[PDB]
Amino acid sequence: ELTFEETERRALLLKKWSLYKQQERKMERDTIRA
Amino acid sequence: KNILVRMVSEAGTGFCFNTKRNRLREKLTLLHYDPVVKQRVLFVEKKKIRSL
Amino acid sequence: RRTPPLGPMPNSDIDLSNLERLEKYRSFDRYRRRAEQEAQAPHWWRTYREYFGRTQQLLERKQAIQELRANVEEERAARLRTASVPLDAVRAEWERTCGPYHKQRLAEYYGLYRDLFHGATFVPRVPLHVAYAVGEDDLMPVYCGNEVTPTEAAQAPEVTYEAELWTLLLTSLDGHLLEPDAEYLHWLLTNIPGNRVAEGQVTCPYLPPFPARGSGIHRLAFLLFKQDQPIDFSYQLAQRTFRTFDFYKKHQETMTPAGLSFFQCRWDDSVTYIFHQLLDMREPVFEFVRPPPYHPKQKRFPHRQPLRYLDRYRDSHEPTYGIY
Amino acid sequence: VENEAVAPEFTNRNPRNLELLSVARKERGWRTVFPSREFWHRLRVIRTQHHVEALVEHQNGKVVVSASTREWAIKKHLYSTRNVVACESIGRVLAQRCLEAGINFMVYQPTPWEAASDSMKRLQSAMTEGGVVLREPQRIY
Amino acid sequence: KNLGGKSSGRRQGIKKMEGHYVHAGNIIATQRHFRWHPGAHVGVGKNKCLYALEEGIVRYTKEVYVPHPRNTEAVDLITRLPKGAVLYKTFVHVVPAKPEGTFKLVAML
RNA sequence: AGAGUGUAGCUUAAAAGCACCCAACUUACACUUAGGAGAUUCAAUUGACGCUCUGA
RNA sequence: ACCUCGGAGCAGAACCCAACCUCCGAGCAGUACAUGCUAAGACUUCACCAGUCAAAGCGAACCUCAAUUGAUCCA
Ligand SMILES: [Mg+2]
Ligand SMILES: [Mg+2]
Repeated sequence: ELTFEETERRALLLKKWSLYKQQERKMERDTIRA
Repeated sequence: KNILVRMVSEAGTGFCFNTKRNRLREKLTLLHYDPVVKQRVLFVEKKKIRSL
Repeated sequence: RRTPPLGPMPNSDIDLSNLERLEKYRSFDRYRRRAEQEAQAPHWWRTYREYFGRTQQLLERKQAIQELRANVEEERAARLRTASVPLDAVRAEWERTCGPYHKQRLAEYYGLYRDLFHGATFVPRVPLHVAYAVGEDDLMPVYCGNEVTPTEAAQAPEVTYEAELWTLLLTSLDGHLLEPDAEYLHWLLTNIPGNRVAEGQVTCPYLPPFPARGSGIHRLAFLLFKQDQPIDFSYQLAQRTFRTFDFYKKHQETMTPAGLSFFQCRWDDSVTYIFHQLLDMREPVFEFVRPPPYHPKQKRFPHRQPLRYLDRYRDSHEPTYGIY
Repeated sequence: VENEAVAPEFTNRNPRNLELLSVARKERGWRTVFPSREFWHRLRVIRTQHHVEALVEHQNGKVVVSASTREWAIKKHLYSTRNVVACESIGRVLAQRCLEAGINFMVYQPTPWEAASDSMKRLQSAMTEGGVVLREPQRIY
Repeated sequence: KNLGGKSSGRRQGIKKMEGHYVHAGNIIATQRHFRWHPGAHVGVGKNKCLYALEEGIVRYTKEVYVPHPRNTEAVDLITRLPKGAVLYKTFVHVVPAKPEGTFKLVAML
C-alpha cells in the first residue's frame, strides 16, 4: 500500500524530471544545430 | 469431411432444420429459433440425412 | 484522349523519388486530420459539398493560471483525476465573455437570421434572461431553443436583461396557419425604461403560444432591441400576423438588436384551450403525410414477378364481382 | 370565421422540426468510409497538444454547439487544460450547453483507441449524467 | 492444354449515370471490386453493388478516403502513406428530390 | 559606424496548430493512453533592448 | 484432346464479343446456428430456365469465399 503524500511527491518528481530532461534535450539539440 | 444432420427442436414442436457438422465431432446441440414457439430453443441432432 | 487537369492534382507537390526520406503518417488520427482538412478545402472537381452543401486581459489571465498552478490542492486533484469545475461560474463567465457568439451560432443554425432578418446577422451582445413562471414556486428558463410547453408558457414571462430604452418582441416563426412566409406577434413591449420591464408600453398583449397539433415543433424568438431614441409604434389573428423583417426595416435607424433568446414549443392541451376560448376557433389538426409509394407502370405480363405484383396495384382489398 | 382560415398544407420552417419528430432523412451511405454520416447531430472531440475541443455538429456541417478549454470562462477554473479532468469538465459544460440548446440526442463516433481512452470515457459519462444520450433515435419511415 | 476461360461477361458496371433520376432500391452500379464507393444515400450489397437508398439524382464525385479504423489493410496503407498525401475515391451520391413529407390539415377540431 | 530587423524549434496563427520529452505497451521503433513545460524584448503606428550581415 | 463453372488478357475507356487461342483455377472449406420471417425497388451472363442485390416492417441481438453446381419426373 501507499499514501497520498508519497504519491504527490512521486508526481512532482516526474514533473521535475520532465523539466530537467526537457532542458537537457534542448541544449543537446542546440549544440547539434550550432 | 462433413455430414448433413437434421436438428430437431426439443420444444416438442416437430420443427426440424438441416445443418452441417464434422463426421468426427460429437452429436450436435444448438440454440436455434423455433418459429412455432417464437423463441430460441434447444435443438439436438437426430439423424444424418447425407454425407457432404 | 487525356484532358489535362483543370488545377493542382492532389498528392502532386509531395510526390518525389525520396519516398523513403519523406516522413509518413504513422497514425490514423493524423491522417484523418489531414484528410478532413483537405475535404474542407475547396476543389475544382465535383465534390459532396457542391451537391449537398487586451494585454491587461492576457496579464490577468496568466496571473490567474499561475495562482491555480501554485495552489497545490488544485494540482493534487488534477493528478488524482478528482478535480471538478464550478458549472454556475463557468456559465456566467461564458455569458459575459463568449456567450453572444455561441448564441449567434445557435440562432444561425436554427435559421432565425435567415427568417427573422432574411440573412442579416447580429451578435446578441446583451444577455437576455427570460423565464416563464411555473406555478407560484419555480420558473422554466428560455436559454436558446430549449423546449417549453405552452402550458408553462401560458402566462407572460419574467425578463431580466442587465442594462441601463429597449423594445422586447416575442415572435413565433413557423406558427402561421395561412402564410408560409409570415410571423405571429405574441407581445411587444416598446420603450421599456431599462432593466424594469413592467413599465414598457404594451403595444400588443401577451398571447400564449399555440402550436397546432401534429404540426411539428415551432420556434419562438425573444428579440430585444436597444432603442437609441424613443419612438412611437404605429385576439384577432389577422392583426396578430406580423413581419419582423418589415418591422425592423421601418425601425432600423432607432433600433439595434442587442438581445436574443428563443425556445421550441409543441402542441399541448393549453393549445386546445387557447384555440377554443381565446381565439374562438376550431383548433386545426395537422398530420405528417408521406408521399405515396412509387410503383413502376403495371405490365400486362409481369414476368418473374411474385403474385404480390397484382396486389401492389389493386386499390381496394375487398372482393369485387363486376357485372355479377 | 376569418380566424379559421387555415392553409391546407402547413409549412414548418424550423430546421429541427423533422429531426425532433424523428422523421428527417439521415445519410445512410458511406459504408466504406469513416465516420458514418447516419446521424442528425454528432459529438466530435478534438484533443490537440494543449487544448480540448468538444463540438455538437449537425450532419450538414454546421457547428450547433461548441465547448473549448480555450475559452477564458472554462480555462480559468482548472489546473491543466489537456488532462482527464479537463475532458470531464468540458464534457459537463457541453452537456449543460446542449440541454439549454435543446439537443438531447447525439451520435458519438470514436475510434477504438479513443473509446478505450479514460478521458473519452469520462467525457461520455459526463454527458450522460448531464442528460445527453449519445445514441440518436431511429428514423421513422 | 488450356481449358476453361469460357465464362461469359458479368454485364457489370454503371446502371445509372450522373443526372439520372433513381428510385429507392434501384441498383446504380454493379462491380466486382470497389471501383465506385458508396456515397450519401447509397448502400452496398454483399456483392459490392451500389443501390439507391433514396429517390433522387445520381451524382459522381471525388472524395477523400478515410477507411474505418478496423479495416486493417487500408489502415496499414495509410500508415505507410507519406505525410501530406490524401487518398481520393469516386463516390456515388443520391441527392433526394422529394421531401420526407408534408403536414396536411386533416381535421378542423 | 551602417543595413535587415524581432511570437517557446517552425508557422503570408491570431496568445493557437504542429513540433518536442518522460511514464506504461513494445528487444526496440512506431501507434495508443497518461502526464510536462513552454513565448509575442522594453516604452509611447513610432523610439530604444537582443540576433544576423556589411567594416575597422 | 475437349464438353459444366469462375478470374485475367485478346476485348487499354458503358455493356457485349470467337477461337482444337494464351494463362490460371472450381466441383470446397471455414464460421455460425435469427446462416429467421416478410417486403418496396432494382440487376441479370444477351431468350427462357436459372441466378443476383435490397430499403422499410415483424421478430431478434445491442456470414467469409470468384467459381465451389444439376431442372423435371420419380424415389
Ligand atoms: Mg474471359
Ligand atoms: Mg436478361
